[PDB]
Amino acid sequence: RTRSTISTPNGITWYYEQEGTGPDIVLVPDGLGECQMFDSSVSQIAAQGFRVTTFDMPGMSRSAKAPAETYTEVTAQKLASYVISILDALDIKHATVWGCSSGASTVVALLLGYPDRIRNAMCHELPTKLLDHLSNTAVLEDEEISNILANVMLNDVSGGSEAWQALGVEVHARLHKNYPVWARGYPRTIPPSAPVQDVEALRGKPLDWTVGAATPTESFFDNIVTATKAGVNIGLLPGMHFPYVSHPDVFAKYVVETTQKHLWNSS
Amino acid sequence: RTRSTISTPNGITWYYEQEGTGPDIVLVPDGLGECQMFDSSVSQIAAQGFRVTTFDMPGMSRSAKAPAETYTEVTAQKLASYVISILDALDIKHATVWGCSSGASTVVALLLGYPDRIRNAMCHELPTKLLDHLSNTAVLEDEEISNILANVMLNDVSGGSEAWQALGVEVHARLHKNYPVWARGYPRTIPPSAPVQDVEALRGKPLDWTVGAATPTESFFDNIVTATKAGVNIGLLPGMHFPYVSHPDVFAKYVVETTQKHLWNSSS
Ligand SMILES: C[C@H](O)CCCC(=O)CCC/C=C/c1cc(O)cc(O)c1
Ligand SMILES: C[C@H](O)CCCC(=O)CCC/C=C/c1cc(O)cc(O)c1
Ligand SMILES: [K+]
Ligand SMILES: [K+]
Repeated sequence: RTRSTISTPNGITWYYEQEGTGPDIVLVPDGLGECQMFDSSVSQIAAQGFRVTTFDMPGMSRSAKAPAETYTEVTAQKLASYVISILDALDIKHATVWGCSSGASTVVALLLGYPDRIRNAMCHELPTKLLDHLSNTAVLEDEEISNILANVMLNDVSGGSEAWQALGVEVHARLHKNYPVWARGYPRTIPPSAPVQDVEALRGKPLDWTVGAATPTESFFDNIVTATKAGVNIGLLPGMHFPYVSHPDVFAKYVVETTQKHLWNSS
Repeated sequence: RTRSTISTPNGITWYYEQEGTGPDIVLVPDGLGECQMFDSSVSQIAAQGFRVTTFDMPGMSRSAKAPAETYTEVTAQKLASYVISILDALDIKHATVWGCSSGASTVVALLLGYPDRIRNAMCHELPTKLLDHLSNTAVLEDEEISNILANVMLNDVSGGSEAWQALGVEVHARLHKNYPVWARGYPRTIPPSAPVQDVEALRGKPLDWTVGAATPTESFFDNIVTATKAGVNIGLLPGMHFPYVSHPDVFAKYVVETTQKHLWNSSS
């Protein structure tokens, strides 16, 4: 595993990790922007003959050396531009991409906006609705935001509290600092930027969409409807909002099999 | 509120309830076949200018006096034929219908099989998949089945433990007896009979489909996909499998508004 940094001319110094050789698979974090959540799966995926790349997102965790623009008023289109910048820097010309949440919005924006660069995209639980209870955290003090959201992650949406806690004290210390950054920059601007307003733009595209099997139906009901309308492959992964944490082996298998399917089709 | 019994020539003695005057709305129970679950909503719906009818299902609760065929090897099509028989007996010629679970399969079968009789159908959480863990209860002892399924209903699918328990001792005592009947009669044969395999048959039909907002996505994922493919209205109610228990006021409003929508469209 390569663990290093790279600077892009939009002012971001990225923390990234890379393992393996072969076709590129890129794992984009959820809004919390913490790529240690992929640690187990990166090795499993790479071992199947892929070069796997992941990174902390701008302003989050180890990628905190970034201009304010990159972690405030954040949109799917901004995030897509940033991911393209690090792919450019790492000379990754053509990639399979995974993303959950704001990461899901990001990878659909990547597929639509940069089609030459993207072999196929896997999106999981893509937020398309403003949620006032999340947006309202943006005006609270840092410590209260961190306490509220850490509890939401642990008890409401992790999909496996034991696995969530087992990320470890170091990860949760980074997450502690990320929660206010995410709260201020993401929930008010990410959902209206969802690149799924044009259903016909999705039709025929190499997109595989998932929702957590244990997620309450109302949370991403709209994903299932939109995917079905567009004829896009839609299915379930075990757990909820973080399958790469709750069920890393199932997650890795899904990423490998889906990438293999598209390598067969493209040939 | 009328609370009475009526016998149909297929050998079923039904317990039924009826309240109100106006266009007919019929509330078909879920698999447990217990119509006291509709009690609050029946009055709320009737008060908006409807005649509301409901009943215990054959072999269940107060409708237990029925031939074995009516509660064994049960299918949506069998249940639809039984519901038509009591509607005939009550001189209900044209009705809006609601049903959840096996009741959902039943009302879709009613809409497709007896279109002249059905104004519109509301289906909630329609089972299309065999679940071995439910099917396997059928070989256990009666008391074992009742204990297991009472717990499943409360903790897994009620959508509201306080409201579920508040149904009270009389209701739960009836459910206790129904669980083995349901277990032996329903889970092995109801899901294959689901009348939603032919998507094009659903298209354009006066059908409104719901799933519980709190229900785990995997449970009725297939409903959302199927409804969307058929262009059928699909949405959510609060709670899980029993919105008429967990959220009776929201349930009643949904039934009233949906029926009103179709009464408007029908005149158009
Ligand atoms: C891990 C995730 O990316 C960030 C933590 C928030 C969370 O998990 C809540 C459940 C999923 C909601 C995502 C979401 C919801 C919104 O309304 C706006 C938005 O920008 C993202
Ligand atoms: C209230 C319900 O009608 C009867 C109790 C079972 C239950 O609630 C479990 C959750 C919903 C499943 C319905 C279902 C599932 C099957 O595999 C087969 C079947 O015939 C019905
Ligand atoms: K696993
Ligand atoms: K209510």
